[PDB]
Amino acid sequence: DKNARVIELIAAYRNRGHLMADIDPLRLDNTRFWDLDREFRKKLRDILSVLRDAYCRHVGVEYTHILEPEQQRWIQERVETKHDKPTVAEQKYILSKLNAAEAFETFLQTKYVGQKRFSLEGAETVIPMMDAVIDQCAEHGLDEVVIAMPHRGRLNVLANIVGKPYSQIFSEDVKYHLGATGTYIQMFGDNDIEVSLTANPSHLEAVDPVLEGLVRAKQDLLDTGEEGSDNRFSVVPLMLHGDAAFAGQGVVAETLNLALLRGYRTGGTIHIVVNNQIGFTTAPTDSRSSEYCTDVAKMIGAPIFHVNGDDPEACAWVARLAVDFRQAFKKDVVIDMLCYRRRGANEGDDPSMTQPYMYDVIDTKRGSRKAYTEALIGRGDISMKEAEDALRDYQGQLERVFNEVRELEKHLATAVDKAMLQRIGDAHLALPEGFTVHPRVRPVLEKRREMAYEGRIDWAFAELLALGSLIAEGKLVRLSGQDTQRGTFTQRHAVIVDRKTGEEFTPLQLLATNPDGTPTGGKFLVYNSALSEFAAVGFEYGYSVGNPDAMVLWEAQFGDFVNGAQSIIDEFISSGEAKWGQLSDVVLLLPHGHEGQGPDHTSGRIERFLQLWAEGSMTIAMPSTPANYFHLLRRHGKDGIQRPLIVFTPKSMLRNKAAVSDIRDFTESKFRSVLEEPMYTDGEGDRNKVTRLLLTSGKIYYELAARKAKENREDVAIVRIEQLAPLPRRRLAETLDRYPNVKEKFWVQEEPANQGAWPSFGLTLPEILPDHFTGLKRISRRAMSAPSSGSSKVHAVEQQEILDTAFG
Amino acid sequence: KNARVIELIAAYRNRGHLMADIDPLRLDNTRFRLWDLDREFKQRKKLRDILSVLRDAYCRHVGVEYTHILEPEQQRWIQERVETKHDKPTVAEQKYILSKLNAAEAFETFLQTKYVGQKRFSLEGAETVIPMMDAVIDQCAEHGLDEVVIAMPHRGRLNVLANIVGKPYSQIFSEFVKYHLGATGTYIQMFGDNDIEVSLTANPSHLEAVDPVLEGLVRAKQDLLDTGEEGSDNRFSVVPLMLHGDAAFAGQGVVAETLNLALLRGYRTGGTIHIVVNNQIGFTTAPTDSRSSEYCTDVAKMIGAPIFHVNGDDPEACAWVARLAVDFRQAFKKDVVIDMLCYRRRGANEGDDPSMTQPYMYDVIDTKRGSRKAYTEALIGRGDISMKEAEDALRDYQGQLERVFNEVRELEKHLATAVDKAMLQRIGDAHLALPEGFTVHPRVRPVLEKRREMAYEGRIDWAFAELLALGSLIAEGKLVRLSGQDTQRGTFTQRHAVIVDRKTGEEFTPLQLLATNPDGTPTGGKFLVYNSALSEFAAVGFEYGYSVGNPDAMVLWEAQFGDFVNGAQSIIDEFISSGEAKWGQLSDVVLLLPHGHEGQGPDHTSGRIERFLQLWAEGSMTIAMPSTPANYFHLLRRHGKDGIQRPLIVFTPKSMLRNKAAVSDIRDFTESKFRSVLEEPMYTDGEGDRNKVTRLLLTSGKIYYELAARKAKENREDVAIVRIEQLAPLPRRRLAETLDRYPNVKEKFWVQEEPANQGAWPSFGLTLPEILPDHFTGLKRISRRAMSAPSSGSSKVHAVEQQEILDTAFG
Ligand SMILES: Cc1ncc(C[n+]2csc(CCOP(=O)(O)OP(=O)(O)O)c2C)c(N)n1
Ligand SMILES: Cc1ncc(C[n+]2csc(CCOP(=O)(O)OP(=O)(O)O)c2C)c(N)n1
Ligand SMILES: [Ca+2]
Ligand SMILES: [Ca+2]
Ligand SMILES: [Mg+2]
Ligand SMILES: [Mg+2]
Repeated sequence: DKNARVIELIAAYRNRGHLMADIDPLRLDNTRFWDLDREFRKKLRDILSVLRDAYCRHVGVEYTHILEPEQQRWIQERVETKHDKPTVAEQKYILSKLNAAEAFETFLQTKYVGQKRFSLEGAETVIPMMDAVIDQCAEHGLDEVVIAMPHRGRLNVLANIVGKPYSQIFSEDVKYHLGATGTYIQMFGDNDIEVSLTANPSHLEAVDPVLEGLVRAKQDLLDTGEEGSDNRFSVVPLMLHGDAAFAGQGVVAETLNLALLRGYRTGGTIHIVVNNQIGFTTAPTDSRSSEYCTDVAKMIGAPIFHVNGDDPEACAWVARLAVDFRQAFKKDVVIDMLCYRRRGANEGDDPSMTQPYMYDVIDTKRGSRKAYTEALIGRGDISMKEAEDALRDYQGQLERVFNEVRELEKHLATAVDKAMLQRIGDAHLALPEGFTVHPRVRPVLEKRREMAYEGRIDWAFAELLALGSLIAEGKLVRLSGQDTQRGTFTQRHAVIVDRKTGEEFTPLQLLATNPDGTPTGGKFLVYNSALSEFAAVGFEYGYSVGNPDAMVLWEAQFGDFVNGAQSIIDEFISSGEAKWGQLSDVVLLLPHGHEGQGPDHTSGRIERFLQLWAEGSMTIAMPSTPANYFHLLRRHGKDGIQRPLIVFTPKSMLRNKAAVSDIRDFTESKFRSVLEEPMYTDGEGDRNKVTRLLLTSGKIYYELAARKAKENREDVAIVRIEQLAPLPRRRLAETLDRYPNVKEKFWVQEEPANQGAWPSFGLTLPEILPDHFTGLKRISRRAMSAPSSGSSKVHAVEQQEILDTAFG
Repeated sequence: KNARVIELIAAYRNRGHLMADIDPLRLDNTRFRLWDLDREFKQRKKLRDILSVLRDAYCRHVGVEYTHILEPEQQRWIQERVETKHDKPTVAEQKYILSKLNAAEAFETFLQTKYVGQKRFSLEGAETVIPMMDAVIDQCAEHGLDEVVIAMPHRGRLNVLANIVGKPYSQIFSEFVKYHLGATGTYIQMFGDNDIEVSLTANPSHLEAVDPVLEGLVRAKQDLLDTGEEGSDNRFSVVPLMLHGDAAFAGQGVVAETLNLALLRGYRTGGTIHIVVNNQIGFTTAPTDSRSSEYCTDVAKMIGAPIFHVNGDDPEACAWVARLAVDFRQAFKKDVVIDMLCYRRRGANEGDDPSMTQPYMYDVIDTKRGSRKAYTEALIGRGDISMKEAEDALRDYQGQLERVFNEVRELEKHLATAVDKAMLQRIGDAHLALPEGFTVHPRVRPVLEKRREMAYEGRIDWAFAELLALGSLIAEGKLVRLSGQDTQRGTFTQRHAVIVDRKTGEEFTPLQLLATNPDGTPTGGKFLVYNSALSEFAAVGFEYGYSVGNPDAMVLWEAQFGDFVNGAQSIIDEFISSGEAKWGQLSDVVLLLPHGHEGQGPDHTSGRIERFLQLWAEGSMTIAMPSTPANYFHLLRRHGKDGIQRPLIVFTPKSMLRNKAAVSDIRDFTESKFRSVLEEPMYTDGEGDRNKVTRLLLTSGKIYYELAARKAKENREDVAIVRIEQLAPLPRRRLAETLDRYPNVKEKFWVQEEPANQGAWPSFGLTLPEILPDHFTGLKRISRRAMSAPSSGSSKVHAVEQQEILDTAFG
């Protein structure tokens, strides 16, 4: 019975010991806190001492929620063993990092006005902790550590972690958002590792999936990780957070949900939460519905270590333990560093206005550096002369940054050959030995061989011809989104599944090998994404940043769901180049079109992307033909320019028999930003008979062309704007001049009056081309608060009303 | 040996769910792949009996997850109810469950046969969600609760309408949007004498976005019923029943954000009952590509919610877990998650052969008999029903299938906002009417005193004007709900709606004193002010839902900076701006978006006026950027008293809060009304001559003060500055009447701080020359140049650009 009380007691400490650990350096919560010499083979006093030291000191360990027994066993074996005391050299090294952090903070708060919001005072221990992460990654012989973080302590991280000189850091608010790169050299090791920091907006947590994509991109380049020869995942994501942001931002859960996915895994992220137990003026009880700000990470069974920021030794030990766990199980580790925010939220803030108790406690708190220096003499680890030299190291570090900053102040063809089209065509039939194709998929493969040799190439095959030819030319092609392998409209079939074994076959991957048998250097990476927009779009944006030579495409189920990724569109994709000098070549594929499927299956919001656009930020397009889409993708991947491309892609037009292209359009043409009717360019049509000109974009062209053909209207011409942004001013002016007898011009669109290209075109076209578009009138749906009507019947009436008005 | 028993007990309680027979498809083969049994162990029970209890409780058709819960009493409550030998259900209860499976399959057969293009909405393989939901609602009625509000995606929605909400087929199939509309009904107990209201909220196609909307809605109903957090009783008598899909629950961030609200004082609803229809597929995507955890529900561990994984082919276990979930919610006022393991009989889209992408799963599904047929056959095998009883169950199925076919066949064969001085003075005095022994922080004491001074002597600033508007509404009996990030104090240390005791930390809400009339009687009003969690998506969704749940409430959500509201885009796009036109669902929610170019960067400058103006259509939203405190006071009072349910978008100030020119007089609150268009006081009250004006500057917001200062400095009598206070709907008549008073105007300019592709110019530059061609033909723009970001990252560039605007305007 007494031996059973010991077993229950062991479980109690392992399971719930963290609830009694002395982790809070402020001690704000008061309520928080025989057979002893008999052997059970160790004495009961020694088993309890091991359990109190492991689970109830300055580290709160949460690991019994992990479903993997080997992971639980790994943690308790390393957590319960009696650890060797750190060497005086390691203790002095930790202290020097705390001297540099505090010196940098004192300088930053004294020299400049308006920097209290960015202060790391009360949280300087994050610097020796981050240093231990990076030194441990270098010890494992890893290649790079990429950091993502908020503004708090950023300039401190650049100096004391990234190793950027003060002349670069204080040269000429944007410094808090820019990316950086450096080299970390081991102090007591002979290894080095690249350390980089990614750019981010003020939007807390939005960079989380961006970092993951950047890291995965770098991993695939180094041939490490998921799409690599080795399982080292030699590029480590180090992600910093705030306690209020980590608990309340949905992107955190979405990014955690990507951690073990074949398309998004980076072999585990090291998470550091700077838990200062405050969110601006908000208390944790108003910021989260759980004990810990880190409880979201339990979602993927990640071990969590709550650690007292006033103990830099435990902080550095947990950092190294986190790296080793990540290396052993290729899974996320979360370090909850409990600490405090010495200063207020904004400038001129008296934080005792909203938190009087916390700030009366903080006013009695001596610094982490002073506390650690005093604890070293108390423990007899350092002498008085050594403590004096440490104070002189702090003073010299304080003088150095003041002195250095003082000195700084005083101072292309996209056409492919027939053989290329035929090769991609044949690849759809070059099935592995014994592969069983599903009977409904077999005619698609055969039709693609027929299309490649005989023409009448549809949208779905043209996309694969564009990507296939890029892979054949040595390019890495990454394509992903919801159900992207098959296609939402059962049109892609980039991955085909064996009817009998379930084995996947990727026909385009055969073009990664030249006809002679040698590799091209190209690769096709095609994945079904998780049911996320924010994290998935963020990941793909980050991927194009991490590998600028990659063709990176993200596909929306319907364009209507990309508003769930608005923060990435607004904060990264559309503005990152102008704000940070950070470039991305990410493609967003947005299925768009009025077909009567409702307000959430109709629009990718063209008007919003056109509004976000400014000269040289993005390319926005709605191609009407498969070949033009093929040339758009090939130009985007080969132009040597890093700029996002936004494409409004079809749904019903995928299977429209008029929306097919000839071999000559792929082999002897280029992307055409403005398209005329084939009857004028190739046929016997007379442009001089035209008195009414209809300017349009997308699938409605086919309907307008069908009505023109039906009524035999020689007086009407339909001109297509294929590239919406930048406006193809030169081509649009020279095209329209070919119709001299035009007396009226109309912009025709399916979208309501306040949506589509009209709100920007109606204003821009008469300004950019006043001799051509003065008196431009609109034919569209009436302005609506939704992208369309909920009724198929209303849709059909409205669609006919547009065609009747155009030919009225 | 006794220690091996204790470790074994923990193993079953902690990990037993990994070996439970929960998957009705049995897709994972590897899942399932000494003498001491008769010896008694310490209560003293035999090892064989300890293990039989464990296997039955943790390894049968219910996988229980609860040892992650930090509360020992909650862990004790679950194991005491799960580890006891349960009474076998009565033949009447078993027949009742079967009639609910009969009802559900008849509806599915009818819907798939009668109409084309309904396979994507099919519940076939998941029919057991109906007897499960029925058991939730019957259990809530058993507790004597007032309402169950459901939020769900499209799968099984019409079925839910018919057999849960109880809507007649004539209403469900009328002129066959029905998959998105709200509904309300009454549930009457079969074997009880209670009744309960059952409602279903409207929702977009955007999976999981309705999740915080439901919470808001339910909280509002709870506050009306004086139950829960803001009530006399802790019954939380309005239960949220939230339905989900396995792929959407694991991948949508809003799920975590809505779970994070579960125990917050400003957002708690007393626990939600979550039902996940886990058909182990997401369109064509396998769970291993949809999530990084063993279960789709693993996000719910974040708040320490018990999780029950249950085999959907066992409707008895499904109904038992539903009632256990309601009892847990009632006992601990926390979330319960039911992971109903099932399958998707048909494909994703119409004409989909799901064996194309999932051949194995669908070869298994092709051998699966229905949940109804499986339950009828198991009851025969268990001797619970006779052959005649099974035949009568087949007759009941045929009868319900005929009934819906027959009923659908028959269906086919057919204002002043001005307050008195005393009202301003009362709100002013309330800031000094401190509780006995309350200690005011020294920096907060002059704010309270200035508000008493402002109320009596004038020079009223923006922050006090807002509190005067909300204070007077509370005094008139209105419920006022105000929230957002650091909203109690205000991001710009300007509000102080809640003041904190310097010595005890106790909160004091001065405006709450206005809920009591001077005689001592209640007004019926209340001030509910909260600091939100660091969420935009969930918080905006919550406030939208709150205004839907209580249309007579003044509901305001405040952004830290307007620049962060894009994190709530799905709510703006799918509910606020479009809910009325799409579902006939109305909301009077106010969004306060701090906006203005001050050099604080591209994430501290714009609430994106151009995006809200683009979303706008006649009668959907009111969009405003007031320039004076009194005009903001009248905007809020008109919004709350106009008797119209329409969202209001307000672009609020940052530096203009403390601008001494941006102050108002008592008479502006006492003898005025909201002005959509504002002229310069020199023309309305001064000795200015409107006839001297040849150049007219049309503008909105804080830049007015800079333009007015430049005019006063250069003594420019030839320039007038007209303000558009209400951006949407355009104040066409007031704008036309005002411009008509300046007859010698030869040039007109729209002046704005925002880049040319942003602000009000993209819509105004197009609309104004069309709506008023005699006034705005030849309208020119003065603004920042078009940008890919809301502004520059440099304060220096900002300052040069701002001066360039003022120099151009007076050049
Ligand atoms: C997405 C987003 N929402 C709101 C803000 C505004 N904001 C800036 S600091 C802050 C509180 C930060 O809390 P926390 O995460 O605990 O970090 P800390 O400042 O304490 O290090 C907020 C809400 C923001 N920058 N981003
Ligand atoms: C937010 C959002 N993103 C994408 C979609 C498109 N979509 C429709 S159904 C589906 C897969 C649904 O998976 P699941 O949650 O498991 O539900 P199920 O259809 O299996 O019941 C998706 C991605 C959507 N409706 N909402
Ligand atoms: Ca490019
Ligand atoms: Ca109203
Ligand atoms: Mg914090
Ligand atoms: Mg599913």
